[PDB]
Amino acid sequence: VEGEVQIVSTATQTFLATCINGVCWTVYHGAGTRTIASPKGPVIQMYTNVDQDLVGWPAPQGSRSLTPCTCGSSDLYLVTRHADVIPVRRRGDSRGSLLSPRPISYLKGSSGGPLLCPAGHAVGLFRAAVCTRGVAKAVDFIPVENLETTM
Amino acid sequence: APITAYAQQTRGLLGCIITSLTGRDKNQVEGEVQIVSTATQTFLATCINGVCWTVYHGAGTRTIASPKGPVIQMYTNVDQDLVGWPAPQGSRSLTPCTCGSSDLYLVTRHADVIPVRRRGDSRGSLLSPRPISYLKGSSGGPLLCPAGHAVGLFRAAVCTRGVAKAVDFIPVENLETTMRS
Amino acid sequence: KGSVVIVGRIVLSGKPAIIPKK
Amino acid sequence: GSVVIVGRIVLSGKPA
Ligand SMILES: *[C@](O)(C(=O)NC1CC1)[C@H](CCCC)NC(=O)[C@@H]1[C@@H]2[C@H](CN1C(=O)[C@@H](NC(=O)NC1(CS(=O)(=O)C(C)(C)C)CCCCC1)C(C)(C)C)C2(C)C
Ligand SMILES: [Zn+2]
Ligand SMILES: [Zn+2]
Repeated sequence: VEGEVQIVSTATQTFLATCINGVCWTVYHGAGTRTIASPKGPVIQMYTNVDQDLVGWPAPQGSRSLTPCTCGSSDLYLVTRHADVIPVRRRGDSRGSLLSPRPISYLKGSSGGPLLCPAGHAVGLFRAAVCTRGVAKAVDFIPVENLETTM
Repeated sequence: APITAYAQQTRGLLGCIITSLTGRDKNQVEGEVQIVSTATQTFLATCINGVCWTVYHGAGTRTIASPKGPVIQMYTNVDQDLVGWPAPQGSRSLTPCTCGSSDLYLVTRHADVIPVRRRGDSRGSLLSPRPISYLKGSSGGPLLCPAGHAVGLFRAAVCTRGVAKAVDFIPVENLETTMRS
Repeated sequence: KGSVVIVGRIVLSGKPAIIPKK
Repeated sequence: GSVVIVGRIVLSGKPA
């Protein structure tokens, strides 16, 4: 079995990475310009974009790529590091509101994860939770266009 | 919840041929859509409300191999291009769509779900045209609404120059009519 | 004429899962 | 430092 989402860690933290179009994408604020581990040694980033908080390495072993969205749906679904699916209503090019707010803890360690459309296709990469007093009611994300554009 | 799917091959060429002649399949069944094979072609069969449905142009009037030997078709409609056998023990059924959505999702033989926009009672357009070779083997497969309920069964591709821009399907309504006849 | 044979299956009821280690 | 993969998620829930 192959996975589209990799649960990754640095010495500092843990977050997610998502494979889209043969590239393993994640958040620059998690990975930085760090290299990714492999049985043959570290492999450097193929793409680094501090501006968009985006970095990508060649897709690792045991992974499969996600297909970008082409249906423009606004009914998104965020997948957490615990494999929880959270329905998100898209509010803007890179913003969406949780249909049911969750404490920040519930979304911790999930940045880099995917935001899927009703077809399970990649709409964006979870960039950061937008919360009010410890309650995430919305999220910031990197649209696939940026990824497709960066490539 | 987003529509995701996965495929698993349960048997090979020779086992398929033996089972075809024998008509006795002792394999365990799981899933809503079965990957089906005659001696000439492989396509899909979708279980909806307890009945395993597929395309007549694929199954013809054949029986389906089961652990109790071959099972005769429950329904046959050369005009609607449908055939149906009792859903195999182990399968899970989809239920008809009741929300009238026009945003549909076709599940292919390779377990990919592609979006299609309903442009008629039996037609929808691919938002992202693909070569027909991709759609090869998907006849009888399901067209789902955003909620995951059955809207129709993939019938034929509307292609030109080898690329499919639209699809032709048998809406779930024809199913009720076939059962009623 | 032969019987139609099930040679595989496509599962729609699966939900995101962490691939277990072995 | 290097980013290491500590686990994987399969969106379809494929057991296989
Ligand atoms: C399905 O039976 C299957 O997968 N089984 C085979 C692979 C083992 C198969 C799906 C393949 C689509 C790529 N469907 C068919 O074989 C059906 C049956 C016959 C012809 N086709 C079919 O898909 C045709 N398409 C077709 O006939 N389309 C139209 C006409 S058209 O495409 O607009 C044109 C006039 C030829 C340009 C008629 C039907 C309604 C849609 C338009 C192709 C094999 C050419 C893709 C059935 C009975 C429809
Ligand atoms: Zn989409
Ligand atoms: Zn519906």
